[PDB]
Amino acid sequence: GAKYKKEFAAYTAALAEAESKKKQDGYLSEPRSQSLNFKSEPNAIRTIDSSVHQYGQQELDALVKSWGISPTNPDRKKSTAYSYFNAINSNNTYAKLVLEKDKPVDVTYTGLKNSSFNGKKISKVVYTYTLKETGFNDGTKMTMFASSDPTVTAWYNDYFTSTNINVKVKFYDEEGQLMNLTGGLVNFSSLNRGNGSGAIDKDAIESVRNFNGRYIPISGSSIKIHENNSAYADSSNAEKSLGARWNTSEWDTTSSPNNWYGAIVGEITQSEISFNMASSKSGNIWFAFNSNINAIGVPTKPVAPTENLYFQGAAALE
Ligand SMILES: [Ca+2]
Repeated sequence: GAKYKKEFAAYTAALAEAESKKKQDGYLSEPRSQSLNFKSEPNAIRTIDSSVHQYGQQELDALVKSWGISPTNPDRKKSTAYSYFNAINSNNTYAKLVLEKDKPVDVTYTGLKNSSFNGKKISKVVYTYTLKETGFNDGTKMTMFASSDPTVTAWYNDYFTSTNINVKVKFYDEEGQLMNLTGGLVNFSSLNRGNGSGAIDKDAIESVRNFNGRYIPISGSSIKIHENNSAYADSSNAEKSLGARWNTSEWDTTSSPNNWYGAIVGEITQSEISFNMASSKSGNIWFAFNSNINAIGVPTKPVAPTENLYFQGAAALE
């Protein structure tokens, strides 16, 4: 009725502004509306199938040490790699995984409370992680950590070499039916370049690769589209001294007004979302997958009638 009419007026007006400000810093280069609400799920229930081994803290500590990634390793790269790993492995809210090359692992989240698409409740989300490559050792194993909250999502390691992990994402309704979230906008944020350890190499790169949807570049952002539908910065977005617009600490948070500077938006185009999380020389890499897009002036799509401790904990660990 009147509420929807008012929402429609405001929504179409916002699209006209987004059109007008297309090229302005922080705005979407092509105007869109947001129909996906997948923002925060601190009460999600995480489960992993028994065919997958969820490692204990000390069990994985010992395993990673057996690979040479140890605080008593004389090699500074290896001992530094351990230090980063140890910080994430010591958090009891993450499921601890050793991914094997080309062996998919599902992480299921049920009991979702706050999430929806186009007015329809999202009850379950399933992530599928598949290690594709890593520069570490024989290239067949790497550690990752799955958050209790599916919008905080994952940390992965590269032990200051490189890692490429494929991710599938599938969303389900209250009746367990697969939902097609085509048109929904997702936040590929915090894609740092030049934010590495100075001892090893400053030019660490975090990226999204092989995205099966369509990127919407944010105007003014360091994140550009590349070959194999990949998104990353071409030079440092970490240090003003190497040409970055802001230093990392001035943009790279979930609440910063400049956080668009290291972000791009993804438009979903399929029921099974697919992308690859890729890093080099970063040690620890937080990859959050959610609808909390960093672009300015994106209205919520109206539906016509017929804060978070897991985020805080991850931010502190950065
Ligand atoms: Ca980051």
